[PDB]
Amino acid sequence: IPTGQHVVCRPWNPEITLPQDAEMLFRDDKFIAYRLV
Repeated sequence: IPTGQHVVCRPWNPEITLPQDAEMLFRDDKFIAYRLV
């Protein structure tokens, strides 16, 4: 994880709601990956 950033994964949720400070990385069948910047 790049310094100052935080990568977070959550249980798969097609309707996942992320903050404006988040960027989407990818969506899996098990979990969804995003990072805070």
